[PDB]
Parts: sequence; structure tokens; C-alpha cells
Amino acid sequence: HPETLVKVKDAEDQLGARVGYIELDLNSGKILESFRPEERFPMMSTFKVLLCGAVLSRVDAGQEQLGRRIHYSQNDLVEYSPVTEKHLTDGMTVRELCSAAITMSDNTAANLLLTTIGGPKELTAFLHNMGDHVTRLDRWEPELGEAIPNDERDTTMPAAMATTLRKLLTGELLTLASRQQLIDWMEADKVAGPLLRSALPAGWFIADKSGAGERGSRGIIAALGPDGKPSRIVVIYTTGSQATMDERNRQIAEIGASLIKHW
Repeated sequence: HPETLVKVKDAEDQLGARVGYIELDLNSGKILESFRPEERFPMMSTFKVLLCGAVLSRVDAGQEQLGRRIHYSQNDLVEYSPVTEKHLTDGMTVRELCSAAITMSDNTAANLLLTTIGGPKELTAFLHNMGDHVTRLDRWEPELGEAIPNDERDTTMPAAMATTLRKLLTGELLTLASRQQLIDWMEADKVAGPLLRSALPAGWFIADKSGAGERGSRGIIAALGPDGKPSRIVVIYTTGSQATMDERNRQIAEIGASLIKHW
């Protein structure tokens, strides 16, 4: 909607930074709204959904098991590991790790899962085989969120990420038990409160994953809809701002408020 686009543009002014935005019809996949659909932004923790998508693809192929339990060391822990910190003695299942990565944005959890599939290069390979020749993961946590200007490492485009999230949630790429599990994990997102969720009325469905990074980087991907069912995909990214976390949050929430008001 034209007015959501207006608010997007206003968000650039307020942050002094680029903003990427796309809006997809979940069914047809048709583009309903866009701004800088094809510029590159840092993915940030937003990749963790793509990651668990790769993990599920393997479960479907007999090359992994959600129940498999993984043990790790104090030396494996990186910055921000809210749930992995608490399981040094007993370890965690692939299931629990994917939940922790998507749901709590747990960093060690994501790393552990990257090891599972052969690292960043293999995630990028997986993406490529499904027709996304743009999205690319290059480093591990926490260094993938450095967002050096012009650096194309660890980036996607709003249009790609969205087309890709749709294929994962909706397409024949995963089995339906797996499509369901992916979206169930996003729906259970325990962070992202200050974002799109704060503009969502009761009764609306939302499954999402947020991302934060260096140099004012912030973003979110989501499937959302009225009447307890999702019907659109929204992808939002910004990088470059010098604004507070709170301030970058606010601009996000307000974009959502427009999206919803003008549904």
C-alpha cells in the first residue's frame, strides 16, 4: 500500500540510513509493495531461519535426526548464548538447537548447527540449489554482523530473502511436517517483541525472526495475517544508522503499524 511505502521512506529520513522492504503474497508470491527490493543488506540473525531450513532438508533426506543429541565445550560458547550456556554437561538435541537459534537467536546454537552441515559455505550452497543465487553466508557468529559498508559478505536482498522464505514455508522444498516445524519455530519467537509484534492486534498470526548488527543494522522477516492465518511475507532491513536500538525498533514497529492499518 502507497501509505506503507510513505512510512518506509520516512523511516529512512529518521534513521539517516537505507531501508529495504518487500511485501509478498504468500500464495501467488506476487509482489504487493517494495522499496530497494534488490539492494544488499546484512542478514544478521535472520539467516538462522534459512539455516534450520537446511537442517530440516537433511532430516527429510535421512541425513539428520531432530532427536540427535550434541555435546559441546565451554570453548565453543560465543557472545550471547542464552540457552546453550545452560547445557554444557548434558548437551542439546538438534531440535532444541534449532528452537534456540530461531526462538532466542542463540549464537552458539547457530554455530553448532553450521558445523552440522559443513559451515557457511554449505548453507550458501543449499540456497543456490533452490534458485537463490544472491543470499550468501560467509562467516560464523558473531562476526557475520559486522556490516562493513559495501562488503557483500553475509548479505541478502529483500526480494531474495522473501522469495526464499516463501519457498521454504510454502513450496515442495520441505515435507509438510518440516514446513510446519519451521513456521512453528518462528511463531514461537521470544525476542522480536519491540518489532512488528508490537503493532500486531490479537487474532493476527505472526511467524518471524529478527536480526541486529553492527553499524545500526536491524531487520526482520515474517509471515503474518489476519484471522489467525498468515497470508503475506514481509521483509525489512536497514543498515548504516547511528540511532539507538530503541529508535531503530520504533521505525520498524511503525512500518508494521502502516502495513496493518492499510491491509
